[PDB]
Amino acid sequence: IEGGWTGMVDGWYGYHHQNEQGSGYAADLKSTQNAIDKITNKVNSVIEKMNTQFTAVGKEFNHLEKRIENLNKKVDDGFLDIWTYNAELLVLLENERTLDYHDSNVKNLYEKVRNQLKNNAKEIGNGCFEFYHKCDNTCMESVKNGTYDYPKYSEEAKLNREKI
Amino acid sequence: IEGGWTGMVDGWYGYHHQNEQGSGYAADLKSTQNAIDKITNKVNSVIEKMNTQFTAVGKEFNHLEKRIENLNKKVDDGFLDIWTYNAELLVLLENERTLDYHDSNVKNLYEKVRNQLKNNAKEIGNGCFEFYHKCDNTCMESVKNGTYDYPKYSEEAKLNREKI
Amino acid sequence: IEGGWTGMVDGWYGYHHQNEQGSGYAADLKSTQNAIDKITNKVNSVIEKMNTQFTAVGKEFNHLEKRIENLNKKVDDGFLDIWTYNAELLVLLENERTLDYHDSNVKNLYEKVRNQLKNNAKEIGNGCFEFYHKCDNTCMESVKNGTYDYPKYSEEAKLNREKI
Amino acid sequence: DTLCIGYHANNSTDTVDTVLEKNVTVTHSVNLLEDKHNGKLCKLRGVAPLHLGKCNIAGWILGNPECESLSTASSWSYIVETSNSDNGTCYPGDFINYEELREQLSSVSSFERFEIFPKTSSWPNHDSNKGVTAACPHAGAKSFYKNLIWLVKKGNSYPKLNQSYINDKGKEVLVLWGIHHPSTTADQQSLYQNADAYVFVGTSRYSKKFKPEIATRPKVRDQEGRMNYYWTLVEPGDKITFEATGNLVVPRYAFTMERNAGSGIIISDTPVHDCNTTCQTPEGAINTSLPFQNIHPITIGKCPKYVKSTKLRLATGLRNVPS
Amino acid sequence: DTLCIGYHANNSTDTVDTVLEKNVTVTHSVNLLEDKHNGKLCKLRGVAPLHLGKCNIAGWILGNPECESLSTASSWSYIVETSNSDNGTCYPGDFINYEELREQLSSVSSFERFEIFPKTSSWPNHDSNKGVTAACPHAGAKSFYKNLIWLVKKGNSYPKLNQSYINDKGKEVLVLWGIHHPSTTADQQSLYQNADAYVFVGTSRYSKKFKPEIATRPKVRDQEGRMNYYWTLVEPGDKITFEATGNLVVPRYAFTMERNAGSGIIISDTPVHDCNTTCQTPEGAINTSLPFQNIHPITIGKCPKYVKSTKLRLATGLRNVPS
Amino acid sequence: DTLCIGYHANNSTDTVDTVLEKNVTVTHSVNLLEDKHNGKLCKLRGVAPLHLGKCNIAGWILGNPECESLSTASSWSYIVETSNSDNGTCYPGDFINYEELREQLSSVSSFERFEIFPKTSSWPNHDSNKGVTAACPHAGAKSFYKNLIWLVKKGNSYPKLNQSYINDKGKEVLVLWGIHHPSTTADQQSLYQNADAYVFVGTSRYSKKFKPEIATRPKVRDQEGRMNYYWTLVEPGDKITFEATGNLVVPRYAFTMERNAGSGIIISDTPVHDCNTTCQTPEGAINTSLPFQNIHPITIGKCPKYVKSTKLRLATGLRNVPS
Amino acid sequence: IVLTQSPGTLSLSPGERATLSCRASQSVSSSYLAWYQQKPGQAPRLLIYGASSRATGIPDRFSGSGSGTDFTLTISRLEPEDFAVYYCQQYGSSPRWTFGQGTKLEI
Amino acid sequence: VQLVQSGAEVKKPGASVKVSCKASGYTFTSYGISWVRQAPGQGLEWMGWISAYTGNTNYAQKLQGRVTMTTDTSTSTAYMELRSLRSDDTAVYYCARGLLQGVVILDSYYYTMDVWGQGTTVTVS
Ligand SMILES: *[C@@H]1O[C@H](CO)[C@@H](O)[C@H](O)[C@H]1NC(C)=O
Ligand SMILES: *[C@@H]1O[C@H](CO)[C@@H](O)[C@H](O)[C@H]1NC(C)=O
Ligand SMILES: *[C@@H]1O[C@H](CO)[C@@H](O)[C@H](O)[C@H]1NC(C)=O
Ligand SMILES: *[C@@H]1O[C@H](CO)[C@@H](O)[C@H](O)[C@H]1NC(C)=O
Ligand SMILES: *[C@@H]1O[C@H](CO)[C@@H](O)[C@H](O)[C@H]1NC(C)=O
Ligand SMILES: *[C@@H]1O[C@H](CO)[C@@H](O)[C@H](O)[C@H]1NC(C)=O
Ligand SMILES: *[C@@H]1O[C@H](CO)[C@@H](O)[C@H](O)[C@H]1NC(C)=O
Ligand SMILES: *[C@@H]1O[C@H](CO)[C@@H](O)[C@H](O)[C@H]1NC(C)=O
Ligand SMILES: *[C@@H]1O[C@H](CO)[C@@H](O)[C@H](O)[C@H]1NC(C)=O
Ligand SMILES: *[C@@H]1O[C@H](CO)[C@@H](O)[C@H](O)[C@H]1NC(C)=O
Ligand SMILES: *[C@@H]1O[C@H](CO)[C@@H](O)[C@H](O)[C@H]1NC(C)=O
Ligand SMILES: *[C@@H]1O[C@H](CO)[C@@H](O)[C@H](O)[C@H]1NC(C)=O
Ligand SMILES: *[C@@H]1O[C@H](CO)[C@@H](O)[C@H](O)[C@H]1NC(C)=O
Ligand SMILES: *[C@@H]1O[C@H](CO)[C@@H](O)[C@H](O)[C@H]1NC(C)=O
Ligand SMILES: *[C@@H]1O[C@H](CO)[C@@H](O)[C@H](O)[C@H]1NC(C)=O
Ligand SMILES: *[C@@H]1O[C@H](CO)[C@@H](O)[C@H](O)[C@H]1NC(C)=O
Ligand SMILES: *[C@@H]1O[C@H](CO)[C@@H](O)[C@H](O)[C@H]1NC(C)=O
Repeated sequence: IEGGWTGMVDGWYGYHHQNEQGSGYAADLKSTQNAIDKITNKVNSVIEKMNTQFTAVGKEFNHLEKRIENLNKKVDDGFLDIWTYNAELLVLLENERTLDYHDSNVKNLYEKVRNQLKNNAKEIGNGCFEFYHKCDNTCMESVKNGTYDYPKYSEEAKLNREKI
Repeated sequence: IEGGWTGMVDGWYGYHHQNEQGSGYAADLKSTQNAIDKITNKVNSVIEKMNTQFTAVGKEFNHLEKRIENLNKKVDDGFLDIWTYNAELLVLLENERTLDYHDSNVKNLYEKVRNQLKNNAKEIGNGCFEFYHKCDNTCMESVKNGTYDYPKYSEEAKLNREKI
Repeated sequence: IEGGWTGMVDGWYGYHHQNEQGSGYAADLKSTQNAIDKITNKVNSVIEKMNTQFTAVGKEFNHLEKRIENLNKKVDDGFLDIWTYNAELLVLLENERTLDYHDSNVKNLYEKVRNQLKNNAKEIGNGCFEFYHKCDNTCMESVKNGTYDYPKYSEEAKLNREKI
Repeated sequence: DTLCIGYHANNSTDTVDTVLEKNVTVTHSVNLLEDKHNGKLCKLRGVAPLHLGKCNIAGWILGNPECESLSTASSWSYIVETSNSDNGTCYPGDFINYEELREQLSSVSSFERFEIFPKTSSWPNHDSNKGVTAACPHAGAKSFYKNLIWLVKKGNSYPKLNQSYINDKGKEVLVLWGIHHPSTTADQQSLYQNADAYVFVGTSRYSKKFKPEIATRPKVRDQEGRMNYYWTLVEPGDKITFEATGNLVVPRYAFTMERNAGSGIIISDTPVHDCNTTCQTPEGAINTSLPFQNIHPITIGKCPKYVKSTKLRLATGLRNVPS
Repeated sequence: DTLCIGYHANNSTDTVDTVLEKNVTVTHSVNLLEDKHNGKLCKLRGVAPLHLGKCNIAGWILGNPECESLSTASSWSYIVETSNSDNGTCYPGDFINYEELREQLSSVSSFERFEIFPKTSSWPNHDSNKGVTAACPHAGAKSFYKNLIWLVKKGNSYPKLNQSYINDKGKEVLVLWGIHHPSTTADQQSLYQNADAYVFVGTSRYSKKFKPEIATRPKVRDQEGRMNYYWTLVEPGDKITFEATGNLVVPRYAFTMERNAGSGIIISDTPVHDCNTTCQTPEGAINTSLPFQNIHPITIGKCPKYVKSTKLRLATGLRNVPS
Repeated sequence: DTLCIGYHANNSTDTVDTVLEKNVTVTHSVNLLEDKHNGKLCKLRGVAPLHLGKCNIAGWILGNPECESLSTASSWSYIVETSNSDNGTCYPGDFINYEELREQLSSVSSFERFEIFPKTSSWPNHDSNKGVTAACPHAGAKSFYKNLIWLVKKGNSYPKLNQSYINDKGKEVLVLWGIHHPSTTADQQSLYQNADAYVFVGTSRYSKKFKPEIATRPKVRDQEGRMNYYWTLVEPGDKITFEATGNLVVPRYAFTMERNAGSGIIISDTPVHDCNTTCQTPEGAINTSLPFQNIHPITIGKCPKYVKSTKLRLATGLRNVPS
Repeated sequence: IVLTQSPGTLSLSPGERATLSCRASQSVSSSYLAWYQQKPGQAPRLLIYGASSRATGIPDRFSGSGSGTDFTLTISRLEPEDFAVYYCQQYGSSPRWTFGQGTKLEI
Repeated sequence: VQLVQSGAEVKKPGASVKVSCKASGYTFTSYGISWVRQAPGQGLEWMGWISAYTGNTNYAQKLQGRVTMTTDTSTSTAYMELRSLRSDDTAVYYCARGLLQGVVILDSYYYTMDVWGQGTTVTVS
């Protein structure tokens, strides 16, 4: 979480693994799919909620209808100010929302990992975890998918904690 | 914190009692009432803050004022487009905040009971805690009231450490 | 967390320092400055993004242009309602976010300390921490500066935990 | 012993949308959009509207014979016309500044009709018992407007009219009149004396000279001539005068009115019933405090803003997730 | 024996502004503001535009001889007028309700030019070949408008004209006409025998009598006299009557028009090409579904609300931090 | 050895409202709604306003004797009129297109007065020294407008006027004139020769013929006759002519003007002080930078948007809860 | 971000308008621009704080303006002290300032 | 109120130079301190900014790695270390009060350099 990974093929969130069998990056498919669908719905909502009716903006008035021309200009300028102000604030607030949304999603993924590894891994705090027990590709994939069963290893980590 | 409770009709937030001396659902009435007061003020703020004047919309024009009738139509369509777009975004944004607000509050109760129980209960992660110590109804009531006298339970935890 | 401090002289976020060698209220300089700069940009975005043109409002109309005069009133009234309604919600929404934003930073500071100490101090639960080990002012500054190591006095803290 | 923290579930199926996901089910919600109406028209701020089932504003103000049965109220908040109401102008013609009059009459705090120039004493030198058009008969009687009378030559002579009225009331006075435009010179002489006619009408603020436009026109209501209808307001304390040599339709009745507010005109076939509302929509009155409605863009009163959307519902409760 | 959690990054340069900080680099973004156009005008609703090129709306609608190079179309999406559209009304004058006519002409679903009064048989008592002016040249010779003709005395006599057209079509008919105002009395007497003359035009709803205003005026386009141009719509089943004793310019052609008033008037010097868009802007047509555009305040069709902001880029990805 | 995490508390009493809670005390806040004004009027954009005081705009523009003393500025940012504005037209009458003149004069880049038709030599054939009225005397002198002169017959003869102004200046020229409508025919003959007469005024742009409308009218001030006031703009190089035998009130002075970006007219009794401001309000100059104001929405200039809400304040600090 | 001074006041006499202007390479907020005066031999001083206003201990003759990318100083009347080099100060989004080229007025 | 620069000195290429700026008349830690370089001729190009309150710094991108600043708040003096001086770097450096810290900035004034020092006139040859 301390920096972006330029080596990832796809996905907004994922994992890096360092092991004896291999090392590399992989996407978190469930989290990335959920974030992609929610952001796509957010964008589609922003586009879809506007439905302009067929209009003809701009009216021509003669020399002796100057007050009317100024009224039409007043209307166009007022709508211009409302739309510009609202569009600027909508985009700025939405961008603030998106960036906090992404940080919340990655922190929530981090906490889920803490929930599975609460007593099996050393927390570093820089986005990394270090296993006390030896973990092969199967338990690592289980952590990625979820449902890792803590009791299977248990006391071995305690002895490594005892050594540390 | 996963699904809801079908039997809880006395409030939005609460506790699940599972004891040989009794069982059932009970609301946290201070937290629930706080949620009610803030949501009611929220809806009243949305409703009451719109300025309403005694006005008249819609005007009749003759066959030589089509340009002006079209100007009035443009004004009505502009206001209609602004109000629909702003109302749709206000409803969607506020509903996202309402649901996130409620999830924040239920997490807040989870965190608060964690801080009261400390090391006297095992977290499950599905919204449930399994007590190691035997807690009588009144003992539970003390947990929900935020007055859990931790030092008098640790003496039993000393025996429970021989089971873990 | 649970309330503010009237003892701070310069700053928004900070720490209470109680040590045998001295006592005071030392502000969190980096976090306060980052939060203030972000709030400054927030307020300046709200104020500066208003697009103002050199205009004039208010028009004189003839007895036989009452239909147009009320249209001008209608336009002004419509803009008034929009400007009132959005402004109220903008202020209310910004204030809500501002307060949550500030609360997040203080919670972040709590977490900043918590993750740094790595079980080298007793968490009180009232927003305060009581150190298990003896911590000098240099140690205190290391915590304030964000460069404090749990190993440096780790064994002593464990002994003080056993003394419980 | 297990203690769980969680939230309640409900059998409610209320569905709301959010920014990130759609069709979110909640246990409690409130609406901002009102999609219901009474289906009835009623009094606004305690004063009943003026309802003209067959007559339009032109008919009622001019006094079209089909308007005799309409009740006259001392005040209205708005005027209601039906979609089949077209029994307006009798003699073919066009009101000048018609829409301005229609909007100005939309709200009156005190409205009274009075006889401004008594039919039996104001014009002893003219025949006030003729001026029959045969275009808008009442039970076959061929009757003319009730509020205006159309003067014709007494018999081979048309003495010059010179009339005046002083507005001795404290409220504005609405005075109506018309100018007749015969289709031919022979008809000008048959109906009025002196083919070269002048009409002048004026007040302290308003002053206008009129002439006839004598020409053959397309037939409307089986008559090839035309009438123009004019109106003016007389401020309290002023004077209104009429001067004419012919072709002037003089008022008999005039209206005293105190204007006090803006309001509009509702075109609707909805029946009128006694109810207490704050906003009147052509579809029917509404009974709500909600910020939005999707009933009609055209409303009168302190109405919710019109939104082109199916639903605006805010969640107030929790996401509904079954056990 | 370790794992790390983090977010993806790429070689993105998209800059996104936020409430708290500006110029944030993101891995993905969506641009909600269209700032591109194709530089050309195009079809709207699938119907070709009417492109005047060099002609004014007045010039085309009156049949200005310089505009003969343009063919009409049965349907219009909008009218394109250029910055060089100087060839408007030939004879010095003032076109009354010209802007309203321009609004009525903005789009028509079915438009055809009908010969309302054929020259051969419509004016057997008047000379329909004279009336050409130096102020409306064509091929180096004096000419006149093709849709209107200017009648003059045929035999040192100007018999009273009485003509009418019955609208036997199912669509409204737009009828144009005008009135000549000679420079001095001698010019009217030479041009028209009656000297004291009137022009009357009317329909069921429209009735107006005009009179020449003879006066010496500033010289415009080598002539002192002026023409006034008028127009009216005839609803199906109605008729138009032209009754005049002189100084009347009468139509030869009139148009049948099924109006669609939704569209406006566009000013642009760019050519029209073949494509299908939903909104046309003077700089060019756009093809977008995005909420905002910053191209021009004046657009015709279903387009994004013009915004003065440089960019409204909405983030979809996370913050890009190489590390 | 204790550390505790918390935040600053202060003595501030600023109370800020939010969505979830009302009346929240905050340590620091920023006001968005400006509710103060200088209480005096000042020079918008640093350019002095034209202050008419008691005199209306018609009076000053026509040279009303009561407000002859008003100075003329070469430029105006806006026009200040008092609530007790009077002495506008000084002879009973009504300006046509009055509001259009008022709107066009609201902001002028260059404004200079010149004598268009010098009184001494422009009309040797008419008596220019009897064009006076008792309706608007100057110190009881029975005088008339300073910018217009009223010509009457001389020696029981009224030769036809054939006057013109070439307009060889580079800026638009505002020319004003009027038409007199005597109370009766006897006054027309006593004051003017030729009871049947016309007045024609025109340019290339404008061409209009007027005829006297003679009738007895309600008395206003001490006279029954009325005057109508007209104005035109004369384009550079566009000759304006006045051809008349009737009741033409010829101009004496005319104004050379170039219009600035449009502004408005403010009606206020607030005294004028010499200072500069970003924005002018009827209650006084406002020079704030905040996005909103609650001062009367008839502002002139670029200004904060008007809202009805009593207070708009954003939080910047933390909720102030001492402990 | 850069600015171009494009000076048009290289040589002029006292008593006449110095129509000096500055162009920004990008549109900026008016609150982030300032104009400085430096007399050779003396330290520089601030003249204008923002395109729209002046609030310092300086004669009323110095009054600037500007918007977007186009900003002007337009000092209404010159004097002997007045002829000195002029600078544009532009604040960015980061706590960083950039300057234009400036120009000297020849007496 | 005033900013006082240290005395001028002449250095040879490859050395490092310490430049001091003493501030007085106002609360030192409310305002940041900036440095601006002025070579003979040309014009002002910005050298750097240091937040006196927080210790945050910002330097020109093309000069990154050779300019470091510190502030001593007990003596109320700011220090600049200029590494690897070259002969083209002869210039008069000015000290100025910059963006203030600790409160919300609504006015445009505080984004400017109001008080300037005399200049250290450092010569490199
Ligand atoms: C809850 O605790 C408070 C003190 O914090 C006490 O006054 C109150 O009586 C307690 N309530 C219950 C039900 O235990
Ligand atoms: C303050 O924090 C920085 C962070 O890089 C560190 O380098 C510095 O030594 C710290 N100062 C202390 C502990 O005095
Ligand atoms: C929910 O159950 C209650 C019975 O407690 C019933 O009255 C109510 O109508 C039910 N609502 C729905 C939507 O099923
Ligand atoms: C939401 O539910 C309705 C039925 O109540 C259905 O018609 C609609 O398609 C659903 N939309 C989505 C996005 O699931
Ligand atoms: C409410 O109804 C009563 C019925 O007697 C009526 O007198 C009153 O004026 C009404 N008020 C409003 C505001 O409609
Ligand atoms: C009223 O309108 C109907 C509509 O068909 C018409 O037949 C009838 O003659 C009209 N009567 C009057 C009096 O206008
Ligand atoms: C509106 O609702 C109120 C109840 O709040 C009721 O008393 C009133 O009669 C209703 N009026 C109408 C017109 O429905
Ligand atoms: C960004 O990196 C990808 C890697 O495949 C490359 O294809 C793309 O061209 C790069 N973009 C630019 C602008 O160089
Ligand atoms: C954003 O910052 C980067 C950093 O180098 C810069 O290259 C880019 O031009 C900046 N963009 C804007 C719009 O300030
Ligand atoms: C789209 O444009 C083509 C011309 O390229 C045209 O033939 C087609 O009819 C257009 N589509 C519609 C729906 O008109
Ligand atoms: C058409 O415009 C040109 C513009 O130079 C003009 O010379 C020409 O006379 C115009 N044609 C007519 C018929 O007025
Ligand atoms: C409009 O944009 C869509 C987006 O994919 C594209 O497929 C379509 O061809 C475009 N049409 C035109 C006429 O540019
Ligand atoms: C708060 O205390 C400070 C102490 O300097 C004082 O200046 C300020 O006016 C006080 N504010 C209030 C609201 O009492
Ligand atoms: C807020 O406090 C003020 C007193 O300072 C009081 O008059 C006002 O009514 C309060 N408003 C609310 C909503 O509590
Ligand atoms: C202009 O603003 C200043 C505050 O910066 C204020 O002191 C002054 O009185 C204002 N002038 C006017 C005319 O409002
Ligand atoms: C600002 O007001 C003063 C008042 O003395 C005046 O001298 C100065 O010229 C005004 N500013 C401008 C730009 O005119
Ligand atoms: C100006 O108006 C006042 C108001 O009654 C009047 O007394 C005075 O005679 C008028 N003077 C002129 C010249 O109109």
